[PDB]
Amino acid sequence: GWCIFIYNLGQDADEGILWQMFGPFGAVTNVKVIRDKCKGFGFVTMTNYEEAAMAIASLNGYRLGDKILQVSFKTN
Amino acid sequence: GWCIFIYNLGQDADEGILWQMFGPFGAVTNVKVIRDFNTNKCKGFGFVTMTNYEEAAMAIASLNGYRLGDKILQVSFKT
RNA sequence: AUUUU
Repeated sequence: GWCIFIYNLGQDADEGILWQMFGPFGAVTNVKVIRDKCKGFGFVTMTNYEEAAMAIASLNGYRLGDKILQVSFKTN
Repeated sequence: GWCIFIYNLGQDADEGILWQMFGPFGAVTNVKVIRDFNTNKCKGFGFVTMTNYEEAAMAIASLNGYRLGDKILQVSFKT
């Protein structure tokens, strides 16, 4: 699948929130919030390149709570 | 969208399992595990909502009769 | 535990 990196999750962020945000865009096979409390970021894996691109183009810049998310294809 | 009923979840099932099971089939907008309010245990069933009829049907056909833990899932469109 | 907690 295609790995998506999401920055600016809040300290209380949970996997639930990622599923709820990305699920509506296409097939999602995995989500993970990175923790030490959340470290501020997490990942989602989507099967279909086009749907991943949609989720990314749609959710980058989204205000979650009162923080501005950064969403993009994961880099190495 | 299209509401899917799932029976034979375990007592400690949580939303996470419904996402993992139905997520790979297409757009899922919502999941819900039904619990007994007074024990907080799962009553054995849950609901998932999928946007696209064909993808919901594919999820239903692939998961119905499939094993989760020691149990056989029953998956169908909600009545 | 069979169709909303």
